[PDB]
Order: sequence, then structure tokens, then C-alpha cells
Amino acid sequence: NEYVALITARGGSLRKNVLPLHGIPLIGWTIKAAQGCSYISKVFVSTDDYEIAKISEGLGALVINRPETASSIDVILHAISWLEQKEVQKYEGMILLQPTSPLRTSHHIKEAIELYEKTAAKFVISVFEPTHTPIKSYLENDDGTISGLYSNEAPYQRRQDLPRAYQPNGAIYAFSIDEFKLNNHFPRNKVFPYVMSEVESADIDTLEDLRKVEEQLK
Amino acid sequence: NEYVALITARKNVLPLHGIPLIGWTIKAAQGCSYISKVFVSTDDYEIAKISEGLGALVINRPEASSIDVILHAISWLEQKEVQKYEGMILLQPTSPLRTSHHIKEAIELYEKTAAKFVISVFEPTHTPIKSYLENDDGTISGLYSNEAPYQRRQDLPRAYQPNGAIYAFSIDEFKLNNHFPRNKVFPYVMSEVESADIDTLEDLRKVEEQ
Ligand SMILES: [Ca+2]
Ligand SMILES: [Ca+2]
Repeated sequence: NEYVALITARGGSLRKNVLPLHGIPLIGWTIKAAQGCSYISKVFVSTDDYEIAKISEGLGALVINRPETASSIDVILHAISWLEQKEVQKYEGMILLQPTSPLRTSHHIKEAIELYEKTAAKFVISVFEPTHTPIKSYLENDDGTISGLYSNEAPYQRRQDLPRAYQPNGAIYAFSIDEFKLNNHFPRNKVFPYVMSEVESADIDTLEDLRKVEEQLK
Repeated sequence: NEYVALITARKNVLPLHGIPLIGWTIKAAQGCSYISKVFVSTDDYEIAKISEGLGALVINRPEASSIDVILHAISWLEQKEVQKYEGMILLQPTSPLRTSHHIKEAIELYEKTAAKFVISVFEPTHTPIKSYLENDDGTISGLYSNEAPYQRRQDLPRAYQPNGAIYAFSIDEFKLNNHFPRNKVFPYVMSEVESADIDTLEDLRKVEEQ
């Protein structure tokens, strides 16, 4: 089994992917995390921006030049098409890695591929259990009323007595290139969770997010 | 017509801008024109001394369940109070950012909608409507629908989380069920900022800095 790492990074309009973090641009961490994992064969950055592509090429990553608020699937399908045409080796699985998740390491990627193999999953998605579990939330009805999202008794039943609810952190998406091509979407069946902490689930959007992560890092 | 405020009680006495945490919820209830009397359901002499100091009336409870504290309070009110109260306004002492205005707007909605229950909520930054539920085989699928984690927020129905600041219900309905109404429940929506529930000392520190 051969895996390819795909890192999707666009340009500014906040140019977050190139923001410095402990002396390496944000995207650098995710390229290095991918490159440092023994299961990853090649690392590709789909970018529409010169600075992202030059940084990427500087760290030994291969640039997928992307054309012109585009769909995320249309980016993966383009990447799959580019890989089919420009690469000799057939890749089994794609490891989609968001450049704004610097706290997701090579170990996380390793453990997520190990689970994708062990469970023989169609899809592995990196998740976290929120502090306020969605399993005890309420859903707004058409009349304006509210009732339990899981069941009517759920907001009142304790956490232990209810099934685990997860939120995606967007750090890792491990899937089969062949299945994705068939559907033109992510697998809706045999989807398994790779559970990470709420701490490790940091998604840099603002400079306060970046500052918290600069501090966190020690 | 008539509403009674019930505040169920080391966190509750923690100082916040010169008043113990419970003081804020006591004052918020007392400052609302729709609230007739304010009680603090507590099993500690130090909390009951502070509560009485801030003009709240103490319901002395025996030295854990939330419903057992609501029904005890209802029983105490039946026996020790002459006036019959229609609705109970349950107010958590760990929600100091919930004001008399919030309580007012909450009761105004309980009346306007003619609800059986009104619960103070907030729309989380990560909507529960786009979350995943763990199956028995170990697999995961959308909590609302299988397509939900992939459908955009706008195209999906509003999911709320309770902040626990306000629970407006009928004393007569809760007595017969021995639980909260499961029908005609309406949401009173507050911000994620106003939804602060003091648990840790970092939570208090963040609330002081406001
Ligand atoms: Ca781990
Ligand atoms: Ca308001």
C-alpha cells in the first residue's frame, strides 16, 4: 500500500498558510509532518499562489498548479487527475492534510493510516470529542419549538449512557483514490474516526489562534 | 402571572467584581419585575448566610439530583408560602453574565409563545447539526443525517446547546411528570459570550476580564 499526501492551500483573499510559526511558515509544519511519516510516498501542495509554491518546492514538496470560493471535492478531483497524468506510480490512498492544523504531527498521520489499515476503512477522518457533546444538544423544529438532536430524552440522559458524538478537526482525511473517483464525493460508508484531543484540534484562522499555538509549543 | 426564582447551590461563593458568584444571580432575579420571590436551595450554612445577606430567601435542603432539588423546593414552597406560583424560573449560580434583561426576555417569550418550557441556549461555533455519531461497530455517521457533515450550515436546521442560565417552566406540569416538559419547549437564544458557565478558576478569570 502506497499513500500520497495532498495539502490544499490557497492565497490571501489574511495569508494564513505562509504565517510564521516558530521559524517555519504555517504550511511548512504540515509538509514536514507528511514527509516525516514512513507511510507517505510523495507530498503534493495544490496551490494557486507563487509564495506557497516556492515555499513548498523549498521543502521538497511537489506543487500541483491549480486554476480558477471553489468546491473542496473539485480540488481533490483535479489533484487525482493531475496525479493520474503526471505520476507513473498508482497511489492507493490519499491523505488530505489541511495546512492550518500545525498540531497534527507525523505520529497522528501514522496512527490514522495504521487505523485505516487495521479497520480496513473506506474513510478515516480526524475528530475530537467536544467539551459540550452534540449528543445532548437540541434541534430547532419548523414550528419554532426545540427537541433533542439524538433523541427527545438525550438532553436529560447522562453522557456515559449515550453513544459518542465527534466533530471533525480537518487535520487528516484518509480515503481511497479509486472509491472517491467513483462517487465524486467522500465515502458515506465504513467511515472510522481517528480521535485527537480538543487541544491537538487547533485550526489557525486568526492571529490570536496562531499566538495561542506559538505559546502552546513548549 | 406569578413567577418564583429558584437558585440551586466552593464555586458559588467565588468573588466576582466584589460580589460572590451567587450574588450576581440573586441580584439578576431580584431586579426583574416578573420575579415575585427569590430562593437559594442550599445545604451549607456559609452559602445560606451569604444568600440571606443579599436578600435571597434560603430553602434549607438536607445534607444530589437536580430534579430532587426542584421537587424539594416545590414542596417547601407549597408548605411555607401562602401564594400559589404558576411558573418557576430555575437560575444556575454559575452563569453571572445572565442579567435581569435576559430573565425578562426569557419570561416574555414563555408568555408570547405560551410555552410549557423555555430554556436559555446558544448556537455553538461548531454546530452539532454537522457532527458525527459513533455506531456500535465502531464506525461513524452523521448525527442529523448521513449527508449533514457535508451539507452547508445555511441549508440545515438550527442546532442549539443549553447554557444552563435560565429554565422557565410550570410548577404544576413539573410536579405531575417529576421531570422537565418534553413538549412545547422553546429556545431563548443568548450569545456564546453571554453563555459562560464558571467551572474552573480560569473560567472565573476570563469572566472578571469583561
Ligand atoms: Ca493519541
Ligand atoms: Ca439579547
